Amino acid sequence: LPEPPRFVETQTVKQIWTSMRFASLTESIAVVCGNPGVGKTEAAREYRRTNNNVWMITITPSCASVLECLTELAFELGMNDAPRRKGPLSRALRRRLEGTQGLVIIDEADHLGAEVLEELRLLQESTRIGLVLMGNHRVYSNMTTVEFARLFSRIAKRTAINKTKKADVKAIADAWQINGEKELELLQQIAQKPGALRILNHSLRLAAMTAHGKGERVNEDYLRQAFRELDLDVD
Amino acid sequence: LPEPPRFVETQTVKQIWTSMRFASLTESIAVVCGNPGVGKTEAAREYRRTNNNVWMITITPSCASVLECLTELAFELGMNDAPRRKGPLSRALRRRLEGTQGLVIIDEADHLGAEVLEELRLLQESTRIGLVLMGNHRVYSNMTTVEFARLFSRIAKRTAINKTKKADVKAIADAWQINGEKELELLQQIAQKPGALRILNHSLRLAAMTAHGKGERVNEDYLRQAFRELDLDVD
Amino acid sequence: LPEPPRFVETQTVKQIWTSMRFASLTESIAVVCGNPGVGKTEAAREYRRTNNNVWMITITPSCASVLECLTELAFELGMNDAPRRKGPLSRALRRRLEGTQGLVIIDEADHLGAEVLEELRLLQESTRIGLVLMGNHRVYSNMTTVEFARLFSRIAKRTAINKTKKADVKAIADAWQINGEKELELLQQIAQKPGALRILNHSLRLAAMTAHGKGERVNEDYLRQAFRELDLDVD
Amino acid sequence: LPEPPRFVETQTVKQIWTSMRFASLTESIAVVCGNPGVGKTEAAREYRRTNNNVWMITITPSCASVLECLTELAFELGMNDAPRRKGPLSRALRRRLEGTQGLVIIDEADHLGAEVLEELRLLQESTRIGLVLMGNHRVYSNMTTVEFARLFSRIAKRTAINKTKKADVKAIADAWQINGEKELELLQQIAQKPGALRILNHSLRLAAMTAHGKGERVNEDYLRQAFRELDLDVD
Ligand SMILES: Nc1ncnc2c1ncn2[C@@H]1O[C@H](COP(=O)(O)OP(=O)(O)O)[C@@H](O)[C@H]1O
Ligand SMILES: Nc1ncnc2c1ncn2[C@@H]1O[C@H](COP(=O)(O)OP(=O)(O)O)[C@@H](O)[C@H]1O
Ligand SMILES: Nc1ncnc2c1ncn2[C@@H]1O[C@H](COP(=O)(O)OP(=O)(O)O)[C@@H](O)[C@H]1O
Ligand SMILES: Nc1ncnc2c1ncn2[C@@H]1O[C@H](COP(=O)(O)OP(=O)(O)O)[C@@H](O)[C@H]1O
Repeated sequence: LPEPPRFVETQTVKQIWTSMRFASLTESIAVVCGNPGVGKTEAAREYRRTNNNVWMITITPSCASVLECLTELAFELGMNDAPRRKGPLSRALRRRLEGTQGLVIIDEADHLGAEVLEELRLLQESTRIGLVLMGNHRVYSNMTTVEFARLFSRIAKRTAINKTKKADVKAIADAWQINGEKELELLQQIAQKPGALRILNHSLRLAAMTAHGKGERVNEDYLRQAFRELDLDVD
Repeated sequence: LPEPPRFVETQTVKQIWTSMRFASLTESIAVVCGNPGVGKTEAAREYRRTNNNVWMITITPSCASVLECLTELAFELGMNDAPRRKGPLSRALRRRLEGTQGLVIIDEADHLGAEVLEELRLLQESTRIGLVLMGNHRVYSNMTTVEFARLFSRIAKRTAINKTKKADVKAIADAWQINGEKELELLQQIAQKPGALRILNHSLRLAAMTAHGKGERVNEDYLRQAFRELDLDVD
Repeated sequence: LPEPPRFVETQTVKQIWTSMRFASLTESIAVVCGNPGVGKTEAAREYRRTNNNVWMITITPSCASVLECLTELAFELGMNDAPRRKGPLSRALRRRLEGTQGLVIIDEADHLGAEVLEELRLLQESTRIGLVLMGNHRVYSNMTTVEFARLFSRIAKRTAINKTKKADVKAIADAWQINGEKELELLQQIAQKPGALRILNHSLRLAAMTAHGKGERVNEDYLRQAFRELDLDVD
Repeated sequence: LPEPPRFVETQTVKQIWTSMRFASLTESIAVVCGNPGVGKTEAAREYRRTNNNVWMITITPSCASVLECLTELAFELGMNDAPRRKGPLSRALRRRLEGTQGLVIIDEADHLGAEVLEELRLLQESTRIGLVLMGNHRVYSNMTTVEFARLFSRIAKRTAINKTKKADVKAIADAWQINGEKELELLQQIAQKPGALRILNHSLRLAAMTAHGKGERVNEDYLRQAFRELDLDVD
């Protein structure tokens, strides 16, 4: 019956905003390597939504080249007049973004070739801007160890988040107006299982839509009805 | 002599609308795997008919590629200016649908290659929208098990409907104004045989057109005259 | 200090030999679909080792065609003079194997195209012999449903083994001369975890080589020392 | 404990031998159209095994052409010196088989093109021999209706067998030494379900191998244990 919150600031969100603003204002490269289902994509989307001079793209294996990634960057910077070449595209990206004190955000940096990430680091080094990587722990694990070693000298900042926190899901429950202590422990048990923010928000929206359709309050019984579903331990 | 109902809300329809709104507002992927003749196509059509920011396509083996599916999507989103390439088409689809909080509905997801469904999940993950699959039980059975395993982490919701319910055909009979208890049992016997909604609506419209042509009421005799046809147990 | 047994007859081995001799003497097709680590490969190898007029090949994705599979068959039947064509190869395979009352054994039948398995079933139907498939549960799950439906009429026999039995690991412990009841329960706990025969034989040979290097008897402590290794619950 | 019979003469076998010898000595074309699992393949194999001047091939969709079928015929007639052309191959087949008063047997004649079956009927008409077709009821159903109409004038004989008989399974039970009346009725119930000879011989060999492994007689309980398997009514 109250509003379902689309987002809440957490301890992990306040950490990743600190590292984000650090990589931007420092104008240096930071890696966010950690297991997904923790919210780094939506946190970076929230940062780009709140703050200007911030740019965030995604990288697919269908867009794993240098040219496709720079085309994504040209679409993100607001330039539909991107040349199909690699050279003058790169120099136009260098022209547009110089002096902006901007921030480039890279999601799924584990799908990168060495030439692609090398062109991105030489780009940001020739632009005096900040670069932020996302993905699993393989993003850092592809570097330990000699081809990204100068990049390992440029990579100074990383905040690695494997699993969530107690105050993390506590602030989430505060956003969703949850005060049951057994409910708190059950949400922590949800946070124990992987895909934590995903499975958590699934269970929360199931319980919320159930409590609105039945006209009631989300209780621990609606949490058991939601979390008992989704077939997580089914092989 | 009264109006033949084109649609009725059922328990299965109320379940699949719940899962549909869940996959949309959750902005995550849900699978509807189950044997056909249960009404999932017309229920999704009804949901798109009642609700805005909702998009539903179909997938044929003649349109089983990435490019044909994205062309279907571009036709569904109202963009006749779709480029024939795969790249700028995908980025235009990403531009148009971002911020819309929309819902993509996929019918017959059993005909999918791994690259096609991978491009769709990377699309919706780069669009912050909801994706709904339809088809038989092979849609989930193609995943159990490693190539869609990260998608099995994204696939959290599924409502599997094999056969219908008693209150299902009861609400259908209430839409068709049927109060015979033997008529109720005979409609349940229709629901026992597969292609349940198809064979059921066939028998209902035969009995209705028969009762209008003879100027009478649909009785159990018109139900036997309709259901005795269609040659279901003929080899 | 006694001899480590390379093989023991089990209840599952006696079942799969029954189904094997049934598919051979019946001269019809039988499917063995079940999760691996149960010993179906070594049981079929043991059957071919003990019995004549028995042939067993493997199928890789590198040999997933009709021609490569029939080349494997020609190598298995003892014919190095196999033509590189598909036709006269198939007719020579039909000539050599007719009247032999033989048995063809197929391992990893989940990697099959429809043309390959169709050529194998038309081969064995034109040879009056038995065909045995192996693999996971996807071997049968690729048929439920119309292209292998006549093959589903030819497939009459299947013995599906998901997990092991109590008398299974009891006979294994009897082969390895184990009489501890807590040791029996711990071997059953090994059998609970998947890759059951693989992980079991790994733990047994670790404990046996440890007891021979230390000059002792395999105890429950050597079982904990072996089974505590292998890093099964490590992510 | 007695010998499992590989074959028994039935009423259907005595009928199909009558039609077989009729098509041969008449030197004319006969069609055997009927649902499989009735034993027409093994009956024709038995006829070729007992009788000389008898030839039986199979036809696959991989060998659906004229040339592949005549190559099968040249392999069946004992001529490995078959030319790869269509002409001199056909004339050598006409030379070898003239004056022999032979019999050509065709299995799965439903996979035939019109040119293939036309070349076979012009072959046998230019050889003064007999031609026998096998397959489902579609073999005759592809002719009703003008392109095989002169062949419908040459096709004078057909014996269509859809399902088995009481004396059929009675003679089978006499071959398998079965004297239980409830056992007789249960074997008739096996004969009711399609794939009759296939499912029947499967159940018989399961009960026989079970009675030999347990050292007992095949009873009605072994028939229930065999026939209760095979998962026939499982979807
Ligand atoms: N503050 C928040 N409150 C609730 N859910 C959140 C929050 N931030 C992120 N999420 C969740 O995170 C999920 C996606 O992030 P995630 O999958 O962890 O990204 P990645 O795959 O890049 O690690 C979304 O389903 C969203 O519900
Ligand atoms: N509420 C309803 N009342 C009556 N019939 C329905 C209803 N919803 C769906 N149907 C029937 O469902 C049929 C088509 O759905 P279906 O074939 O089950 O889709 P799919 O093939 O994707 O499973 C239509 O013939 C329609 O008559
Ligand atoms: N009788 C037996 N005693 C001990 N181990 C066995 C026996 N039969 C099979 N195995 C084990 O089975 C393993 C391989 O079989 P498996 O991997 O299950 O085949 P598949 O992969 O085809 O299922 C081997 O490691 C072997 O040790
Ligand atoms: N006299 C017989 N006694 C027992 N079984 C028989 C006999 N004749 C044929 N069969 C059975 O018929 C089966 C194959 O024939 P079938 O499949 O009917 O041929 P088609 O597929 O061409 O119709 C075999 O499994 C064999 O066991």
